[PDB]
Amino acid sequence: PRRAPAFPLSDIKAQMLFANNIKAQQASKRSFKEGAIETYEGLLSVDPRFLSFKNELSRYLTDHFPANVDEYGRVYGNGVRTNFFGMRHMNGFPMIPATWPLASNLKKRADADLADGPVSERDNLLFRAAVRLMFSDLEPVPLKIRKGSSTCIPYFSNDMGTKIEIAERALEKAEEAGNLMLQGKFDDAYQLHQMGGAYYVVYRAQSTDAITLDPKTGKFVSKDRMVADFEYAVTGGEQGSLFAASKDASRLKEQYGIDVPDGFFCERRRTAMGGPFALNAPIMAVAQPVRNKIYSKYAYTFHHTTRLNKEEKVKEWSLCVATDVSDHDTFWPGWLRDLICDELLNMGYAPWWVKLFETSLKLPVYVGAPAPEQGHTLLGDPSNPDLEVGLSSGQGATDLMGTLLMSITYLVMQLDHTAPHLNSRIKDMPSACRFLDSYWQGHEEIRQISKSDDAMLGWTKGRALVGGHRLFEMLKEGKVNPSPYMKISYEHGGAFLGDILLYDSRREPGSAIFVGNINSMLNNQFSPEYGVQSGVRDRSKRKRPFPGLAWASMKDTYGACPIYSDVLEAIERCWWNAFGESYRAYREDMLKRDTLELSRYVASMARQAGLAELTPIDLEVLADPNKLQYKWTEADVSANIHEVLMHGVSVEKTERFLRSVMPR
RNA sequence: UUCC
Ligand SMILES: [Mn+2]
Repeated sequence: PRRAPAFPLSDIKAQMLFANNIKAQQASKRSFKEGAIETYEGLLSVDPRFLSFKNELSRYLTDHFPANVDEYGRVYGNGVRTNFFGMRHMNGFPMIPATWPLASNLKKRADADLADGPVSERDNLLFRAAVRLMFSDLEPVPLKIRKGSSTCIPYFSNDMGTKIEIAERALEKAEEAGNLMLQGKFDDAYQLHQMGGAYYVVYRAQSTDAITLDPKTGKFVSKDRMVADFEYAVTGGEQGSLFAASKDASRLKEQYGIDVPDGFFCERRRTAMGGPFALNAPIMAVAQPVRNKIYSKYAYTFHHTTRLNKEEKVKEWSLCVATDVSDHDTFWPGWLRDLICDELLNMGYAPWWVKLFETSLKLPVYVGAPAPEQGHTLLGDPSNPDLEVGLSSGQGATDLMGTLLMSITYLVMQLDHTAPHLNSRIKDMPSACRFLDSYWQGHEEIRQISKSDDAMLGWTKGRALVGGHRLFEMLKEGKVNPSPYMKISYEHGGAFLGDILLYDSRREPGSAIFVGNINSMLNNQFSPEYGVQSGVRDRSKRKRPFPGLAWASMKDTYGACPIYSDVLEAIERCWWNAFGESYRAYREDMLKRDTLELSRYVASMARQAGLAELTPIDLEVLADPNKLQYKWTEADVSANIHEVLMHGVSVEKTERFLRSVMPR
């Protein structure tokens, strides 16, 4: 099935991905890098006291608060769903090697027995109906850009003025670029408007990953994470190998003189892709309007904010099934990309824009440094984009693509195994749309709340209910995949967007409640994904702008966890043993300092006004903007706070751009 | 050195 072409950095095709400026050239050549992260100001993730603290705390919490998850994966009791050993990693030091991204996932999908297209006409109509409902009556809005984010290929600029210019120029020339692409002139579109080229692969830390303690040996065991070497990646797995990366941290002593306590490992690394900003801008200009529509009109299934917001919906259900999707981005099907583009064309979307969109989901990928002495290789030929990597994380609409795929996948699963009586309602496009429109508003006996690969499927009283229980049972048995599209299972310890669904003795949705995940509090406070970047003067540009603020939203976010008090007390006690200081006081000081620093960034904030006007969401986002990438959306954040993190392109320019893209 |  054809190996993907690959080119070394020295090749003109790779050289053309990096502009003649220092940042771009440095990004092209960056070698493998690792080191302790500055967990908080003046504290390294490998500080001996900190590791001693994590050692004591993880053992104590695991011992005293064993997971409470029943045979159907519902959590109850203490609200704990697994041991607390995930904190045992040397943050900043990755597993070796990281994976080479798969150039084609067609074989991966076929081998997993997943379909290479909609299986029935019903399904084809539902996927297309999703497109019609999602992309139809959009309202223009300013294109918002994350401060400090890189434009990646080819400029690698982090300057907001430059990013605004690139974005406006891109909206002005998107049409011309898309038409060149329609003509097969990809190099021309790339050379003239920087729309094309490749995604830039950056490996990110998943700071906590499963670790177990072998009762027999008393030794800890880290979860094996399988990685593909270059041969496997360019042949879609036909050749080369898939093997377990090494999370062994012993090497750190040998290599860096760092003491490694027993049971501490290197971090799981995941591939992330930064998109060529000039190509992403015209896509983002449409994506935001789409999010605004689905979060308003279809808020029921798509707009998720608080634990109570989720709770009110699930309470009305007779059955709630917490699903899990295996490796969603890598399994994402290219045929859905093509189905979507086709339907947008049928709807009247500008062909040149659809071509830009199609091309962003077929782009080559430049691999930086998966390990020492490896990398700096372009996979795929930019002159004719034809990769099938699945869903690229830096594509301007990745959340929407995952949501569209999965929402319909779950609905089909409900139709197939529980509601055949609803099939007659889906006869053509008009009826598919009316049915989906009703289903997405929570008006049918089968329902769902979802976001990309996380979801909870519900059944109210009715004919589908009995089928709902059979499906749940099938998932429990876990021998047969309920979907022809993705690998679906039930989540062990059902949760939705960070909140655990805590059931009581009845094990029914009506008497269940959503509570924060105490383990995530621990992940966030003691295993951040990034250091504090104390040398980046502009805090709004940091991955963690105001870490101290999270202390002020902690109670609101995690207060409902059954063992909240116990954990804060165990932390205080262990921190005392390790540092001879009070953790609470340490955090109160950090809270105070960051609160004062925040006023410097918020114009509508007195030169020392407190956090009075800010919401718990505002605070969590200021401490971790990444939660805006997977948990919340712009509309969930106070306006004066959103401005701290983002800057926008004029509404006049995006308005004129959208007008040329949309049908009506 | 990415994407609500
Ligand atoms: Mn879940």
